[PDB]
Amino acid sequence: YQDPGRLGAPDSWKTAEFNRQWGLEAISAEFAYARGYTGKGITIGVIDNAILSHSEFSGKLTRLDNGSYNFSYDKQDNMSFGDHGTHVAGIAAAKRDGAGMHGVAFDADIIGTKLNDYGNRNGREELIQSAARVINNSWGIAPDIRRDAKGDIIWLPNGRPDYVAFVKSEVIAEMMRSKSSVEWGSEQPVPTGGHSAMSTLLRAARHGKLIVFSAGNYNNYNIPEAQKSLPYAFPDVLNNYLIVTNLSDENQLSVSSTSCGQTASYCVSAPGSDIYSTVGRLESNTGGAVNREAYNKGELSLNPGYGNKSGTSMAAPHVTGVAAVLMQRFPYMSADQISAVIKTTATDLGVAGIDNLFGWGRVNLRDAINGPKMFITKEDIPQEYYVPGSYSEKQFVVNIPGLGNIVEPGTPVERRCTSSECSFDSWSNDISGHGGLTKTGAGTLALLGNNTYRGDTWVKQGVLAIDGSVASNVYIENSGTLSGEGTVGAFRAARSGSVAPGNGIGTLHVLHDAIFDRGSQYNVEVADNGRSDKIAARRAFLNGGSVNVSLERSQNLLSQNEAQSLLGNKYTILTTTDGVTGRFENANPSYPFVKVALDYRGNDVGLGITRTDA
Ligand SMILES: [Ca+2]
Ligand SMILES: [Ca+2]
Ligand SMILES: [Ca+2]
Repeated sequence: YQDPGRLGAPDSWKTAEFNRQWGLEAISAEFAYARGYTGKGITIGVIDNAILSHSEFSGKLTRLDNGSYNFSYDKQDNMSFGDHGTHVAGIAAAKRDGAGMHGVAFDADIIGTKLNDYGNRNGREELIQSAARVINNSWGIAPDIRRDAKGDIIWLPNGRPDYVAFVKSEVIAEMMRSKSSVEWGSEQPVPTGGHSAMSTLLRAARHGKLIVFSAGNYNNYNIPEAQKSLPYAFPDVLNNYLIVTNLSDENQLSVSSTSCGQTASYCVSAPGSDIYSTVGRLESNTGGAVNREAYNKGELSLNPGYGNKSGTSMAAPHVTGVAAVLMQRFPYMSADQISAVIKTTATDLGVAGIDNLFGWGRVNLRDAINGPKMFITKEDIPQEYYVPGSYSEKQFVVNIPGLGNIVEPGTPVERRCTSSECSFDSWSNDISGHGGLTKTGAGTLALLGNNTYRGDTWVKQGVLAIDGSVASNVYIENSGTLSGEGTVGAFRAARSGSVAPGNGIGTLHVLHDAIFDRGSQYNVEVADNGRSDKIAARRAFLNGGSVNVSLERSQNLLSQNEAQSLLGNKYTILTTTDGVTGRFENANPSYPFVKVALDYRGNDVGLGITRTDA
């Protein structure tokens, strides 16, 4: 297969294979592909029916099971293959090989475990200890169906069973009653046979995995069950849970879909109606019965193919695929941070903001790959949907570790950061919300959006380059650097914190105060004819700090020859409208016959390359 997909060309990816699965276009998967993001090097876990050995998974599927496929029998032993797992796995990670359809994360690998009939190898603790980054759970418990006085199923005019509605207060009460036992269960390794589903998924979430669940197919008046309300008991894992509703098209829930309801603050919507994916079918070779007697006499074949299916079970793996693609885009992010990107970049549907039908809205890879749109705290969640104890962290802690460095050390998802996004990344999306940002790691993060997040910005390590704007106060600590040609609210550079305006020679704009503490660094680039770095601030407090002068993009302070070639040049390196208070400690470099000199003109600070009082 010669793939016509090309970097920079989203329409090049819209091939016949691509177009056979309408959900891909609906989540804008082609925009991720065009930027090189396919889920390559990412492992997805599936808990469902045993996935069929299918061409679409050849070389990329590991099963951890008791070595049999899942089969359902009726009263007369008519045998059928459970092709649910195969269908789910295909939506997330079928090969892009020019045949049939392909997954959202078409370069991702798959580890599959059996939901049911697992014997004494359920593979759960193995899955938890694997490098599987995200686990798809396209399963759950059905509520009662409403029955007539005879005991027959009452059907709604829409063709669906009249399911009884779960009640918010009752599902949350059931979860709260399970809390102490589920907490205990989650701390031990998962037994290989009988086991607690709730303890298993809590343990996986606490081992750094993203847990993705189908909302259920129990009608729009319905809400998710107690299992899917586990974050109410364990709000520490809310950011590692995503509940997924079923969209019949880009804007509308399937008539069968369960609503987000009480899970709305950790819920998104994805395509789930008439999804074309991988299946298997148990078939008679002799045009005879498909039953156990025939299976045993070798009369049957289990054949791979494709088929349509509908349900939140088909929506969930779109989000699992989206998560794997984003873990290649943002290899330094933890699962809770990948979750934040998926939630805050979803296209808002229905009632404005987070709502009981669509939650955060339709997952959108085109927006997701440009970074998060919100640093979420409790104050960003409508009270109706707020899970008590959730979103209590003020800071989004972004670790850009630098190429060759380990992230999530001591966890099953521990990995080396080996892509270019690990030394330099940029987020172009506008970031709002009440949270703040903490930049750590030796690498560089550039922010290009018009950011309104209310929290403080802490640069603890490496470079934060502001090219758009932040309304936030910035604190630059030891080994950190504030850079860029954009705007910040205010900054305070501490001992061994640096400010380096521009991308090379440029101006950093500060809406309020620029503060330099003792031992802070101001790295000024200069060129010919009074062109230099500058801070344009409302007001400045210089409690000390060193001004360090170099030529543009030079790794060293001015040499003696460079300084002498600039002798007599004057520069403006700091302007205020309301005044400069105090002075820098010193200005480097300084030589016997040429030095950098600082000139304090009341509202501005000048810099000269001057003689040494001679
Ligand atoms: Ca394919
Ligand atoms: Ca909405
Ligand atoms: Ca500069």
